[PDB]
Amino acid sequence: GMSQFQEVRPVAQALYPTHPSTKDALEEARLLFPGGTHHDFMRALMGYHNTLVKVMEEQC
Amino acid sequence: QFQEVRPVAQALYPTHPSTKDALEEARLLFPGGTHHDFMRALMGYHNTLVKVMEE
Ligand SMILES: [Cl-]
Ligand SMILES: [Cl-]
Repeated sequence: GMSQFQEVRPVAQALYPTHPSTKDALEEARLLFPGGTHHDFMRALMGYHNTLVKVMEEQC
Repeated sequence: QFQEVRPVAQALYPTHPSTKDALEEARLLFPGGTHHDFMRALMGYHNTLVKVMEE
C-alpha cells in the first residue's frame, strides 16, 4: 500500500482545483502528465472517474 | 482530444473498490513527477466530478 493516498470522500477537496467540466479537468491533468501514453492516461483518469461515480451512487 | 464525460459509468474503463485504490492504480501508471502535481491532476478531476454530481 502507498500510504500517501488515503480514502477521498465524494466532497470537494481544499487546495486542489475545480474545473468547468470533466473535459477541462482532463485537459489540465494532461498538461501535468504530458508524457506517457493516451491509453495509460485515460486508464488512470477514467479508473478514478468510474470509482468515484460508484462511491457516490452507493452512498445514502 | 477530450470530450465531457457524464457522471455515469464508462464501460471501456476499469472500476476500483475505493478512491484510495483508484489513486494507487493511477500512481502505478504515472509514477513520475511530484506527489503535488499528481494530486493536482487527480483531485482536480475529483473536484470537478463531485461538483457536477452534487447538483
Ligand atoms: Cl497504505
Ligand atoms: Cl506520490
